[PDB]
Amino acid sequence: GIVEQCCTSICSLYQLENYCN
Amino acid sequence: GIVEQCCTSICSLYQLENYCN
Amino acid sequence: GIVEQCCTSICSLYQLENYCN
Amino acid sequence: GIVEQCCTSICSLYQLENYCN
Amino acid sequence: GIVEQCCTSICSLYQLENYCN
Amino acid sequence: GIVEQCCTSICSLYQLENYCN
Amino acid sequence: FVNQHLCGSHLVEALYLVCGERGFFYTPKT
Amino acid sequence: FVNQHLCGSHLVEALYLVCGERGFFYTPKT
Amino acid sequence: FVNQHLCGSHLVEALYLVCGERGFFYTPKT
Amino acid sequence: FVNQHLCGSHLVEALYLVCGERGFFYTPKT
Amino acid sequence: FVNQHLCGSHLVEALYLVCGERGFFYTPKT
Amino acid sequence: FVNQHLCGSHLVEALYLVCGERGFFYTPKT
Ligand SMILES: [Cl-]
Ligand SMILES: [Cl-]
Ligand SMILES: [Cl-]
Ligand SMILES: [Cl-]
Ligand SMILES: [Mg+2]
Ligand SMILES: [Zn+2]
Ligand SMILES: [Zn+2]
Repeated sequence: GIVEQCCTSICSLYQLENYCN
Repeated sequence: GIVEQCCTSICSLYQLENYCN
Repeated sequence: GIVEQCCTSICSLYQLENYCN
Repeated sequence: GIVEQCCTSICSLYQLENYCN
Repeated sequence: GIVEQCCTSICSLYQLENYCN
Repeated sequence: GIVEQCCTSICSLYQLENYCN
Repeated sequence: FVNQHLCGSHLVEALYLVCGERGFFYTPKT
Repeated sequence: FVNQHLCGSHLVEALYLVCGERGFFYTPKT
Repeated sequence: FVNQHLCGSHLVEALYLVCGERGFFYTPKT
Repeated sequence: FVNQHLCGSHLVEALYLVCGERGFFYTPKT
Repeated sequence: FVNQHLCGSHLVEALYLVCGERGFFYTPKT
Repeated sequence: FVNQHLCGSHLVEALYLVCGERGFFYTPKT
């Protein structure tokens, strides 16, 4: 998921926002 | 400026985009 | 919580493990 | 040593503790 | 330039100083 | 020391080189 | 906002910045 | 180990180092 | 997103994440 | 002072430290 | 606590966290 | 270069950048 995606390829801050509570 | 706007007060990520090139 | 326990007071690395998944 | 070990392969916080005074 | 040089090969703090205002 | 010289007061990068090995 | 390459503590910092007072869960694979 | 004030980003970085692979949660409002 | 005090280094790190490729300027005296 | 290998937010931190109250521009290529 | 992959300033941060008020020496090879 | 308050982790990061290869010591109790 996200942690792998942001690190292995890239991610947007909008995608990260999916991890807030 | 930026320091006034963010350190002493608070700012959003959106205000921070004001300082992007 | 965590912020109360660590920023305003102090906490150990061991208390921090309380918030591991 | 440690700096190489933690960076080239991995290390534990217990190993790091060997570097405190 | 600098950002590439400091990251791809290396750079000195004296070189960075070229980026201050 | 270092903490007195830098956190509570201020220090230069040059004073910090005093603590290099 | 732009795309970001984000590993280690950098990912978790970016989550702190984006989530703020809402908080977040850091859920790596295995 | 030891006891220090960990605020803002510093708290989530400490949790990252502490928890690593395991993941963690950061919930200020609790 | 959210609103937090960003001081010192933390401000320039936030600008980095926010601006990325685009670059930014950090001018305290303004 | 020594040479440094400096990527991502590390470059921008090093610029904060070196430039200080003078500020700086972060101008990546493309 | 878990194992950690730790390079650059990350190693030295982890030493600050682990050692605290006891301090430490950062002694890279060559 | 310039003069700023460097506290906690920020102090050891500054020493890392400054000293690099050479290594350093961080001794709060002195
Ligand atoms: Cl890194
Ligand atoms: Cl802080
Ligand atoms: Cl700070
Ligand atoms: Cl701080
Ligand atoms: Mg950092
Ligand atoms: Zn890093
Ligand atoms: Zn800080």
